[PDB]
Amino acid sequence: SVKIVTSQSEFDSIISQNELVIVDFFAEWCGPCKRIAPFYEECSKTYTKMVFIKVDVDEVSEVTEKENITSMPTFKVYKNGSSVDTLLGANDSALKQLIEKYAA
Repeated sequence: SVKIVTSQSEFDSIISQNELVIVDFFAEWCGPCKRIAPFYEECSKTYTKMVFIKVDVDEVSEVTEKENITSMPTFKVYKNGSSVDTLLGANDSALKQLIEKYAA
């Protein structure tokens, strides 16, 4: 069950209240989020060791600046409340290896 956080501190909170956290920084006017969600769902039930959340850039622009988000869609995994890895382009297979690497 991918988690959607609508707060800036709540976003950062999720990052710090867990060892490893994976977030899909995305936009609502994009299609990949919808196309990447189906695979993301599978990843969420096996990779449950890793916490999955969703943070939009429009609701909390401050979040974008906090993580220096330049490209999109971007998938980043956070360790000890810090950025640990980045994945460009919402790809089921690409995230598969990225999510599997730290989560699997």
